[PDB]
Amino acid sequence: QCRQQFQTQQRLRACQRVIRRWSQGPTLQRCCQQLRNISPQCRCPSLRQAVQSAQQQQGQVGPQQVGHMYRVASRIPAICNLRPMSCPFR
Ligand SMILES: [Cl-]
Ligand SMILES: [Cl-]
Repeated sequence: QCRQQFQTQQRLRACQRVIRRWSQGPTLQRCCQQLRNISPQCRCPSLRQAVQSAQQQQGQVGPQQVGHMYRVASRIPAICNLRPMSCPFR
């Protein structure tokens, strides 16, 4: 279950940091390894959880900035060369 994989791979904490990095405040390689270790069909679910989790170390996050964080997270599979390359986050 994707929820379990997310917890096991360190809550994708390095990806949380990439997501905030590019959301108005070697990490990417650790992010891609954490995410690689999640099964393909669970990567977008788990990046969704990473976005949620990343807002917690963030202060105030307005909804525009939140949407930005999902936009960042949706490019991370493709950046990492991991299927499914993009997440719709519908
Ligand atoms: Cl931002
Ligand atoms: Cl690297």
